Amino acid sequence: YLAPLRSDFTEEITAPKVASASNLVNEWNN
Amino acid sequence: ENDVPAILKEIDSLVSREAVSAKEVSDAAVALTYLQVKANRRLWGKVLEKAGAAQDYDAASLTNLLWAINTGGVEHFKTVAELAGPAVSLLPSLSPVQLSIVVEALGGAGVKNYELYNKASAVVVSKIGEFKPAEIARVLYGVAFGGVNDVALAKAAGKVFASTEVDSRTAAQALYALAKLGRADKATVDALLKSFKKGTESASDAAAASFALGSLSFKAEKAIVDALKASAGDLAPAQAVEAAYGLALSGATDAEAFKALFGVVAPAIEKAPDALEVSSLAQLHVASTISGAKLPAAVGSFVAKAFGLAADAARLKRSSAESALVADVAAATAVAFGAQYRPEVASAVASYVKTAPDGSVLDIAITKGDAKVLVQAVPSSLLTSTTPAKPLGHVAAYSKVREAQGYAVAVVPANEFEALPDQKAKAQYVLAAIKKVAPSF
Amino acid sequence: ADAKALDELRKPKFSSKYLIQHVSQKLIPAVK
Amino acid sequence: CTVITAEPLDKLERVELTKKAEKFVDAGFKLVMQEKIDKKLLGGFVIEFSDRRVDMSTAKKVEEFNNFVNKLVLSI
Amino acid sequence: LTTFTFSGLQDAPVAALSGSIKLNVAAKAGKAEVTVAAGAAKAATQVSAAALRKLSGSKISLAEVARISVLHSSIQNYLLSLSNERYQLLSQWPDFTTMYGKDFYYRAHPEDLKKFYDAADEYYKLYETVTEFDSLSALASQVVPNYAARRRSTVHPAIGSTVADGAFTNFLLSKQ
Amino acid sequence: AVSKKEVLYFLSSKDAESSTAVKSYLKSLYAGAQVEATETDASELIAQLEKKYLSAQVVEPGVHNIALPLGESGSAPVKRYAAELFNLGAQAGFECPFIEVSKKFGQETATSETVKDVLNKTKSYVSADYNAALNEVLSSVEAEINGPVLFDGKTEGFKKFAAKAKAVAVSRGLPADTILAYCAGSANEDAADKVSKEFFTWFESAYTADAAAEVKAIEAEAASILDRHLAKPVAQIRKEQASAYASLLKRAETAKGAKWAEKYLEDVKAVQWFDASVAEAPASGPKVAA
Repeated sequence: YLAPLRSDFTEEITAPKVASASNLVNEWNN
Repeated sequence: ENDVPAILKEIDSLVSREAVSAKEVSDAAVALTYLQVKANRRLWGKVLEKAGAAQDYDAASLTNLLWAINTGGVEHFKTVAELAGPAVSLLPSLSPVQLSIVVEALGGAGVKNYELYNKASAVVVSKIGEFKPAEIARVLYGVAFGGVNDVALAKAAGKVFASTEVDSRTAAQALYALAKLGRADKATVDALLKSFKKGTESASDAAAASFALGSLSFKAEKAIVDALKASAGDLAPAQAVEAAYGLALSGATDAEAFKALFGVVAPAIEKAPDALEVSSLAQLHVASTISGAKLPAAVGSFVAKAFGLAADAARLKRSSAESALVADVAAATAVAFGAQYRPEVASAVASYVKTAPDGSVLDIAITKGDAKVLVQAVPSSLLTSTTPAKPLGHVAAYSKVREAQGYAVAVVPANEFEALPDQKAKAQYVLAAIKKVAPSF
Repeated sequence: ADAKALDELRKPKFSSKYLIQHVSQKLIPAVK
Repeated sequence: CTVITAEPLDKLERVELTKKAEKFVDAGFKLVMQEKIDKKLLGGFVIEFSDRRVDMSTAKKVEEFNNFVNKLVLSI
Repeated sequence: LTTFTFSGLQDAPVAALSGSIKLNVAAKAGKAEVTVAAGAAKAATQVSAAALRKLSGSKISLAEVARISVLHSSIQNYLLSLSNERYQLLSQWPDFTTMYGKDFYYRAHPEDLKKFYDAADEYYKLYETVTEFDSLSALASQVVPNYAARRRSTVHPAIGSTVADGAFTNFLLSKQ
Repeated sequence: AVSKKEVLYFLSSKDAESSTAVKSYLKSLYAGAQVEATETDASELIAQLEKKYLSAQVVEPGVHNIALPLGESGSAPVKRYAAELFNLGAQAGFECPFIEVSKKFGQETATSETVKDVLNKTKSYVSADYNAALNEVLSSVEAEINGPVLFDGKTEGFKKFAAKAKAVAVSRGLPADTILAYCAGSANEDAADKVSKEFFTWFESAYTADAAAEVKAIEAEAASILDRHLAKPVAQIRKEQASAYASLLKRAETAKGAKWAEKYLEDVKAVQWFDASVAEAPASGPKVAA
């Protein structure tokens, strides 16, 4: 339930990199 | 036939089931305020969880829920700020009294929702005759505390409150809104302070009017300090502190009111030292030294430390246009006391950052033997929002508290310091400001 | 035992705040 | 010598810059200067000895500071 | 909320909105006659005007007690509401157990029956892994660090591309 | 727990352990202790670095108390989320995001000469779809002007560059006139505030668009992570998560003497307490002291 502690900063301003849609709903319908 | 904890358990089981709709949440909240159940935090948490969980919403249930949230004095920014979407969807279907309650309610929590305040101020200035002036004061409170510097609604409220004679509490809420907005319109504030003579049913609104007039620095009304003197039992320590601060800032002379306020305030810090936040402790030290009223020996050194804590903490989080302005004023003090070239300009500016007796650090501290002159820069955050742009009462508070430490505080506001051509006129202005405070320099 | 507190429970747990504090305590003297 | 400064000098900036620059000539050496202007220096100065360069400018200081603190946080 | 609030016994709710609890106020100019009525037990009192204004003198200031954090619990609630969406389409799966009998065994081609038994084993795999809800916490702990490092920005926690582009529009179209 | 510059940042915050250390320090000051003198030293680079590393200790445990509005349709959850990030930035000592990123632009290009160099220096803070649209306008006016477009304000190349950058910014959906009218100002308050109310409608559009883009990326990441995880058998999931837990716990039990590791292990013990106190009373919740 625990995560790696990071101490780093985000020096750029970037669009938040939306991830592509998985095919798991389509594969489970298949 | 009359039982408080059994009906608390009935509301508890009524709100703990799975499919509670919004009307049950709203009347559970209203029934939870009318029984005054600040002793039970879990019940208010259950009611606010079900208020966040509800999806149906009409005008009446949303309005009574928001009224109950603000009458009970509960604060949870998530479920109240997520109640503004139900407001903006239902905003043209709202009554003017209902729009009043929801806008005062979402403003009191501090919900940063600019579409709600824009579409509510446009409604209240499009049909201004629909609104009884208490509704005007509630919408003014909500738009002022929601973070929009709306002077259109402020001018409309000034016209209504000058035309219509209003209540005591209505005028107090309008004064609190105008004090957060920082507007100080004497044509409006006079029409509001003339309403404080019919006898006030509350003490919190008289304390709010005292804090508002202290923040605007008009003067102590003497129809407010006596009402605050007789009824200094209806105030929390975090409220009587604001009351005494706004009395000391407006320039009150009555010490019986300060005795009545500090008799509430000081045993709260005796019982719990950490319960009051340091903004209230700094306001307490301001009110304790300006009017000279006395409070116990631990509390005096405590708020003497806490003014220094709040002062250098506000210095540490400085707005970065106040910081460049303090650098400009310090360079002007360098070339006003005589510094022809930039090495001795920088050496003088770095010399002027002497510390303070309370532990704090002062930016422009010039000492000559025993006489010390502190310089203050008042950027725009501590100015009035009008074209006269008089500085607010808090810089007079800071000056009058530093003055009891040995300084002769010179105020250099930025409305006129930035309107000078170059560094020679600015050095002349700073020296002229120092000379009319302390001509011994 | 159980029923800890209220302010002891409101704190978020696995936020860093002490790697940032550790980097400050190992960096700000080393850069002074 | 040759000095590049961010803005044109004052007559005390010139004197104490001259006193600063004699630490880079280890004798009884006199310096004549050819003072230039570069606003991409953010203060300080850059000395050019025509076989040797001393960068006491603050643009160099802030980029070396940034290199130091961006290296040290990777070390911890 | 603020230190001075201005509500109580004025434009208050005069009645409850649902029939689950009954509430009436018979308010005069000075005080109020409230009788709250909830099922078996009903209570009644006379609430002052100086009590509903004195109620917000202290604040409740509700705060959530979470297992790890509120951010982690929001991400885990989203993972749970996505596992519900996958469970709902493992809920519309046809009953293959109604075709296990030996009259379906021997009528069928052998490779098709092997494919059918593999499809049943596959459904048991999918259903055993979509109902492992004790995995969603350590799944939510993989979304937390990258998001929380994006909010340790050197500019602002709330900065984005639209505000930064609008501020570059202001900055570049001003006098240098 | 208190280093007298940490506790000045934690006064304006409403976080739990920050207010706990503030209350403990204030309670020790009420018993006659003395306020340490605030250091009037640590010049501008050390001051800005210490500001950066003190505001982050207010920001990042305050991020973890802001519920992401994942899977919530409507304006109010995203407006709550962006308002809580705003209040967290205000508690941490930041300004408005507009003022802070404009300060970043003014700090980056305090030293530039030509406008293509301010595009090369503010490359990291503007979206590349906007930076490319400004670079093509700059090359378009650079072909006609036959000079490097300098960052002046009154040169004909700069004027005919800005008159086209305003056009591309109007194409993007950024009303450049209302933004310039707010950040320049006006004399009459009844005509400055009527355009501040338009700047704030754009500003609310801007920050809810940014917060909604962050929420959409976290939604897409969580859906991708779950759909990669739902394809595994249960034994692989259990051994992968047990190995990750055991490795991250051994990483905290390896380094001792550090404060973060013992706070980490205290937090693991607090999660175990939460599970135990829900186990002893599951229909009421965890046992809170009252």
